[PDB]
Amino acid sequence: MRGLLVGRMQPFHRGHLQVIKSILEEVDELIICIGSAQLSHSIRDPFTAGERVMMLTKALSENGIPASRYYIIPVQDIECNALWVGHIKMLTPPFDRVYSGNPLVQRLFSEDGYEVTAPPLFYRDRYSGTEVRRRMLDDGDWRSLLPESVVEVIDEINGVERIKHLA
Ligand SMILES: NC(=O)c1ccc[n+]([C@@H]2O[C@H](COP(=O)([O-])OP(=O)(O)OC[C@H]3O[C@@H](n4cnc5c(N)ncnc54)[C@H](O)[C@@H]3O)[C@@H](O)[C@H]2O)c1
Ligand code: NA
Repeated sequence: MRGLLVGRMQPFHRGHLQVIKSILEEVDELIICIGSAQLSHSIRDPFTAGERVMMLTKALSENGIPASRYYIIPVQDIECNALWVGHIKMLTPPFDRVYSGNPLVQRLFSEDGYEVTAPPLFYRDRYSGTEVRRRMLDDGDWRSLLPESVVEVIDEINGVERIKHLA
């Protein structure tokens, strides 16, 4: 029983972490696709896919979730939304259920015949990439929004300096 979760993870935050843990209570393995893998260095998508692979790896590891329970697969975006479900399928192991709070993702997988679950949002007003990046830019408390392993990654790659320069 394998689930699928798609997210840009810009950057991976505590909301992503909560949702993943609960998904792991109902599936054996979780495929985690890092969407928009071709985008980096913009205010909306600051981090490369590879930096995001590291954030994920360190966070899940820090929280003791064994690697054999999930897959991390970067997925570039494509021009045709009508082909995107097939694009994900092509790049991943087979899966039984899809988890997403994104309307487009929900609708595409639904039209393709998949049951889609929209888990309850964990602290939706603070746990969002938008809020994290807004705090990094305006000097607010972004660190408390992310697992500490992710903050370490962001420090090592000079993420704040990057985003501020870009803005
Ligand atoms: N044609 C295409 O190329 C196409 C079509 C559809 C989607 N996509 C890609 O899908 C990706 C989009 O993922 P996104 O925008 O939803 O990323 P995101 O990182 O903002 O959200 C990831 C998912 O994590 C969960 N989540 C996030 N915050 C949460 C919180 N506080 N509490 C609980 N759960 C929470 C939700 O399931 C959410 O949909 C993008 O890369 C997008 O480009 C591509
Ligand atoms: Na994000």
